[PDB]
Amino acid sequence: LPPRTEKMAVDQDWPSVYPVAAPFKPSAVPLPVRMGYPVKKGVPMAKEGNLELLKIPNFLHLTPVAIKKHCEALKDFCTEWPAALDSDEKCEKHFPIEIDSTDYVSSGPS
Amino acid sequence: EVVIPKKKTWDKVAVLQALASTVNRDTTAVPYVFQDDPYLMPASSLESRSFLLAKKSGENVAKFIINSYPKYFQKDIAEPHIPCLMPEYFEPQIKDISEAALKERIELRKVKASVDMFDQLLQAGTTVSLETTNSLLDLLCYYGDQEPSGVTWRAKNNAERIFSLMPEKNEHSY
Amino acid sequence: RELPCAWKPVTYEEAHAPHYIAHRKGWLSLHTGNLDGEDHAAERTVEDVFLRKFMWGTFPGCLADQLVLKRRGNQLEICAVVLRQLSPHKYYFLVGYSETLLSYFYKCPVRLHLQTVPSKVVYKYL
Amino acid sequence: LSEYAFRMSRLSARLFGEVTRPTNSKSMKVVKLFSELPLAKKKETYDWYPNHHTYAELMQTLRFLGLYR
Amino acid sequence: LHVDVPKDLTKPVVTISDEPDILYKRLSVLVKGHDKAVLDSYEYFAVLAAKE
Amino acid sequence: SLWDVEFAKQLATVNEQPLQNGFEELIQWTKEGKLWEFPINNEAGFDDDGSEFHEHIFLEKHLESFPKQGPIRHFMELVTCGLSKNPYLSVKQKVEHIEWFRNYFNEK
Amino acid sequence: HYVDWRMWRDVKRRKMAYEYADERLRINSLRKNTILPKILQDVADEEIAALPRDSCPVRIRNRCVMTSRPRGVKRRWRLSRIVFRHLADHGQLSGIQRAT
RNA sequence: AUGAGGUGGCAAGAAAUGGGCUACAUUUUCUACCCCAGAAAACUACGAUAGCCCUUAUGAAACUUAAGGGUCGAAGGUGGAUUUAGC
Ligand SMILES: [Mg+2]
Repeated sequence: LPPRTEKMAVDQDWPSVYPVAAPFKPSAVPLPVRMGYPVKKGVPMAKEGNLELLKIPNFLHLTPVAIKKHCEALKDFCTEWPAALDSDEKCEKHFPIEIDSTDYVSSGPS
Repeated sequence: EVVIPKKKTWDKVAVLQALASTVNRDTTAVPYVFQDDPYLMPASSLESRSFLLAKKSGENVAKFIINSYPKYFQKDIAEPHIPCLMPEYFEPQIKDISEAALKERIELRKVKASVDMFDQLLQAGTTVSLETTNSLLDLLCYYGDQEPSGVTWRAKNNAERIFSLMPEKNEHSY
Repeated sequence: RELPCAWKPVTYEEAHAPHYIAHRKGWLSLHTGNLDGEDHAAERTVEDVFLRKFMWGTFPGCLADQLVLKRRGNQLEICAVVLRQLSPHKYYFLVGYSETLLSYFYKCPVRLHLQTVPSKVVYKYL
Repeated sequence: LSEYAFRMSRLSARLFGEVTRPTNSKSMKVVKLFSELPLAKKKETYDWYPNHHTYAELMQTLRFLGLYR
Repeated sequence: LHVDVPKDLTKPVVTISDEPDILYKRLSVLVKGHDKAVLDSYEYFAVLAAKE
Repeated sequence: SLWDVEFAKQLATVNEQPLQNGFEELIQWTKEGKLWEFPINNEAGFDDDGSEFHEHIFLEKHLESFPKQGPIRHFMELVTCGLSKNPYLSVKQKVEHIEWFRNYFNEK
Repeated sequence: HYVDWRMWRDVKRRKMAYEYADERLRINSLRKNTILPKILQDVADEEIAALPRDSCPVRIRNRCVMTSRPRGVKRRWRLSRIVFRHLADHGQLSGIQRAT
C-alpha cells in the first residue's frame, strides 16, 4: 500500500500531523528531501530507509505556525511584570536582595 | 508603586492540555495506537482489532515475565521513584495461622487460601472478628466461590456455610 | 585440475569509515551524558549496549539497519529499521513485549518506532 | 598577627561555622574526613559494575521461554 | 478536519491564587550541544516563543 | 468495601478509550507518574525528611553528653564541624555518627 | 555470572568496603589527630587492623565493566581501550569522534 | 598426595656488549628584579634526580611509594673513531 503523503492536501493543517516530538517518518512527511553524500555520478539517498534523516533531531513538530498557535494558547498562564520596575536602577532600589539558583536538564532515568 | 502580580496556579498537566487543545485530529492517519509505517498500518476493522489484541497479548506476556521473576526487575534507577514500573507481588507473605494472614489473603482476593485459613483459624479455636468475616463474605459473594479471572449460585456454597456459622449477623452480612 | 588453470553490498553506515563519524555519518545513540559537566555517561553506555543486544536478539533477521537510541528527559525512544518479512501480528506482539519489558527493566517510559523497508538499502558494494 | 585580627577571625569563624578552637594541620584531617563522603560510599565506587547476574540470568530466562535468540 | 470539528474544548483550569508571585530579574538559559545546527534551530524556536 | 472498589473500577471503564494522539500519551504518563514533571526540579520527590537548615548546621546540641572542656570536646567539635558541612548525609546519619562516637568513648 | 573470577573478587571487595566504610572512617578519624591520647590512638590501630582485609578501600581495582581488563580503563566510561574503540568507531558513543 | 600442614635453608658473583638516564661551570652561581644593581668566583669554586638521617602526604600497613629539610660537596674537568638530529 502507498504512503499516506499522497492523500495530504497542499493547504492542510501541518501541526496536526506532527503534534509532538516524533522521529522522521518518510510516509508522513510530504517533502522530497534527500540526505547523504552523493555517489560518483549519482545523487544523495532518498528518504525511504535513510538512516541519516532518522538520526536528525528534527523540528517538524515546531513550525512557525505551530509555535504561534501554541503561544497564543499559553498566554492564559502568564502574568505581567510590575510596570513600576522599568529598569535595573529601580530593581536594585525596591528589591535589593538577589538570589541566584540553578536548574539542570539532562536526559536519563534520574 | 511596585504592584506585584498575583501568582497563577495550574495543574501539573495543564500546559500539555492546552497544547493538546491547540491541535485537531489527523484526517489522513489511522489512530495513534497503530504504527504510521504503511506495512504495519491496519487495512480493515478486523485487522485493526487483531493488531490491537496482538499488542495487548505481548504486553501481557511481558507482565507475566516481570511478575514471575521480580529479582531481575527490582533494581531502581529512576528518581523520583516510579511505583507503577515495579513488579507486583501476589503471594501471601504471612504464613502463620492468624487473623492478619486472613486479612492479607482477602486483600489479595485469594478465595481458596482465604477460606482455608478461615477453616484453620476455626480449628484452632481462635475467634475471628466480625469485620474479617464480613470481608470474607464480601469476597465470596462477589466472586461466587471462584477465583478471580456467569457463575450460578450453588446451594450450601462456601459463602452460605460461612454465613450460617457466624455467631452474630448484622445488616452488612445479610 | 592444475594450479595455473585456476590462476558485497554495504549500507550507508557500513560504507563509510570510522573517521567520518562527525563528517558523513552521525551518532546512532544521542544523549547528554558525554557533554561537558554531565554525568552518568558510563551508565548510558551500558544501557545502550544492553538495548542493542536485546533488540537484535528479540528481532532476529528482521532489523535491516542499526538502531537509533534517542533520549529526551527520561524518555527512551528506539527508532529501528526492519524488513517486511515477518508478519505484522508478530511485529505488534514484539513491539508491545519489548516496550513493556524495557520500561520495567530501566524504570523509564520506553517507546519503539519500527520503520519497515522492503529490503536492505544498499549504498555501495565493498 | 594581632589581638584584633585574632579575635575578629575567631568570631567570623563562629558566625560562618568553621573551627572555633585553634588547631593544627594534622588535626584538620577530621573535618575533611567528615565533610566528604568516603570513597567507598560514593555511587561511582559501590555501583561501578553492572549487576551481571540480572543481565545474564534474564537472557537465560528469556531463551528458556523462547522469546530471545 | 473539514466538517467534523470539536464543538467545545476543555481549556485547562488556571487559578489566580491569593499568594504573591515571584519576580525574576534575569533568567539565563544555557543550552549545550554537540551540533551547531541543532542549537541554531533551538535558538530560533526559543526566540520566537519568547517574542510571541 | 470490595463492592464499592469494584464498582468504581467499573466506572473507570466507561470512559476508557485508546490514546488519541501524542499529547494524550504524555498526559497519561504524567498522571501515572512515569514522565518527569516540568519545569525540571532536581529535588523533586526528595524532602530530606522535612528537615530545616538548623538541624544540619548546628550539631552541637548533640554534644551535651560528652566532656565539656577536655580533649574529647575538641575532637567532637572537629567531628561536628565536619558533619555540619555534609550535603550528602541526612540529620539521622549525622546523629548516628555522633552516637557511635558517644558509645565508643563510653566503652573506653 | 560475572565477567571473571577476578571481577567477582572485586565485586566481593566492593561489597565489603561499602558495608565497613562507616566503621573504618570513624575509627580512622580517631588516629588522624594530635588531640586524643596516644593510648587511644594505639587501641584504634589494632582495631582498624583487625577489620577484614577485603573491606579495605585500597584493594579495589578499576577493571573494565565488560572484559575485566585490569589496565587501560578510562574512568569516565569504565571501559577498556579495545571496547571503547569498537563502540566509538561505530558511532555508538554520543559525541565521540576521531579528532582532526 | 598435583590435597593440608610444620621445621630449617634459599634473599647468589663478575665482565661484556645492546640500548631509555645528571653535571662538568664565567654567555657561570646566589639575592633584588623581571633585563641600567650588589656580591661569589676554579679548592672555604661549580655540580649529584649519588649515599645517610629526619619530617610531611596517601594508605590498615612506607626499608617499600612520593615530596621537603638537614648531612654530604663523590666522579665530573669537556668526551677521538665513529656518530645523533635538521629544512
Ligand atoms: Mg627469594
